[PDB]
Amino acid sequence: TGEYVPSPSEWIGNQVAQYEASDGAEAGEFDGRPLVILTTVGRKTGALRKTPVMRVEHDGRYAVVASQGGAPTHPAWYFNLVADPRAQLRDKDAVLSVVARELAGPERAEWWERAVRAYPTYQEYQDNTRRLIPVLLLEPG
Ligand SMILES: C[C@H](OP(=O)(O)OC[C@@H](O)[C@@H](O)[C@@H](O)Cn1c2nc(=O)[nH]c(=O)c-2cc2ccc(O)cc21)C(=O)N[C@@H](CCC(=O)N[C@@H](CCC(=O)O)C(=O)O)C(=O)O
Repeated sequence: TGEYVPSPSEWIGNQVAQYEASDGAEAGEFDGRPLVILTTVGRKTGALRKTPVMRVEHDGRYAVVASQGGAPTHPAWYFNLVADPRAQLRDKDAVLSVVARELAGPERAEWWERAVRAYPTYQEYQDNTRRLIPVLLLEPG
């Protein structure tokens, strides 16, 4: 409870670790594009959970996209946000307290365009799912 428990994936855990140790100077990009670290509260364990995701930024808001590399199912961090939308978003040296809001309609469309601009592969994922990919807006706390 309130304790960070890393992803069981050694590679993900290791990427979170290097990013935090270096303010994103290490492990700060994937596919040549910037990452941020999302911290959520585990809805079952109360553990703090930390997840690298693509950076998608505008006016101090961040959108996070629950694509899980084009996996069929939602990732755990998505359920965590639905249970408690409070999160931390680390972008390099800045650590923001934010609250998540899942997007729909024209607002979603706007951030989806921003997300695909940032990481075109997201469109490939959506094309390959019949389920709408969750896009959550992280707003300043
Ligand atoms: C593997 C799983 O992680 P996850 O939360 O499902 O997240 C899956 C992935 O999205 C996560 O690995 C992302 O970091 C992958 N990922 C991206 N994932 C994305 O979805 N979008 C991205 O843009 C993205 C970019 C990215 C860039 C670099 C990189 O290295 C990884 C990237 C996990 O940690 N499972 C834990 C539990 C985690 C958890 O939060 N448990 C909750 C309960 C959750 C529940 O109720 O089911 C708790 O503790 O209470 C476990 O099995 O022990």
